[PDB]
Amino acid sequence: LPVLAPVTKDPATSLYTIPFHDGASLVLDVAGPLVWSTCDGGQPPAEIPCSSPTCLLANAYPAPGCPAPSCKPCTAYPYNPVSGACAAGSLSHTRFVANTTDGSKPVSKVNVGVLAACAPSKLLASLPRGSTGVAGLANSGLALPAQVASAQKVANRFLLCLPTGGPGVAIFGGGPVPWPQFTQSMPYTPLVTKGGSPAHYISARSIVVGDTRVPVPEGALATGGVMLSTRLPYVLLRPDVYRPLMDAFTKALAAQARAVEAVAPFGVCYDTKTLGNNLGGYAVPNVQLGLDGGSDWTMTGKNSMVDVKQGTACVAFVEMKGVAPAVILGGAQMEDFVLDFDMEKKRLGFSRLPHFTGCGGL
Repeated sequence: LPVLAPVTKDPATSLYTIPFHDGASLVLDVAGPLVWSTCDGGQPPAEIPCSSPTCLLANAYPAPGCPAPSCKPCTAYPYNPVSGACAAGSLSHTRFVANTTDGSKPVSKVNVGVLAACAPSKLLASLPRGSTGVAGLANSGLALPAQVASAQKVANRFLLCLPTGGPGVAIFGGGPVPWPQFTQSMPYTPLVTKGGSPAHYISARSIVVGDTRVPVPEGALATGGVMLSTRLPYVLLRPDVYRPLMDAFTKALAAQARAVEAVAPFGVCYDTKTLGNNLGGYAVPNVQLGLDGGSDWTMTGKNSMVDVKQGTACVAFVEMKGVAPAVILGGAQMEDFVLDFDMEKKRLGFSRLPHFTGCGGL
């Protein structure tokens, strides 16, 4: 059966973790191609030649800043998605200890055999305390969903219900989408595979603030132009989309709030004493992404505003700087949606939960 693990949002880092084994957790990285962890001293490396199909899967999506040398055992290159650091590690057999589920509730304890790259302790910098590595949930052969699929003979497909607080849900292997009271009419949009990337991309055709379409330059919103990411809590926007979106949002907010000095990395922040509250969180303009398939991904205050410190909340849209997707949706835009990442039907289901519930404790 599919494998269920509870999801915790780390208060200090805002990253999301699942229990892995023995009190240790892994960070969920939906753009990450590998499962990697520190390993006990003397942990045996798996007997995998570098020429092996399995090794090829391990190095199919190279880590930025690391070699991938010439192919005699297999070396993979675990990548910390927060700090950007990488290092060599040997693949090794390990266990993902969780429960099976026939829907949303645990049935039996299960120990799933998976291959993980054994990383050095220094790669844990910037990860949550108690985390020992990363659970890559990208569309790659040695990502966690693909490995559960092979071990349990279930689907290369996973469900996320990321929490704002309390234990959310991750289910690896499909089955009918749970909570039909909320998900019976779940919209779907295609997952777009991009060459050279294992990440999950979808396509937005329009952006709307309140009821007014945000004008963007010609071709700005293109097939596969929206990436999903659990590395940051906020949205990253390419400059052609950033400016018109932020202008529309701040103008609409000013027509309904007192701006304050920006807190890095954010561009626009407000004094929370001057923000109202409605069912969706802070009373700020609704933002809708019109996706392929005709349904909208909606952002309310809980999605578009981040509490950074007492007295200040910042708009969760941050301009990309430096070196490409128009939009990278982050954690707080995924929170309290049931998301069905289906790499077999090549689609993403996205059910926004009603205001009176949420993923935590679901």
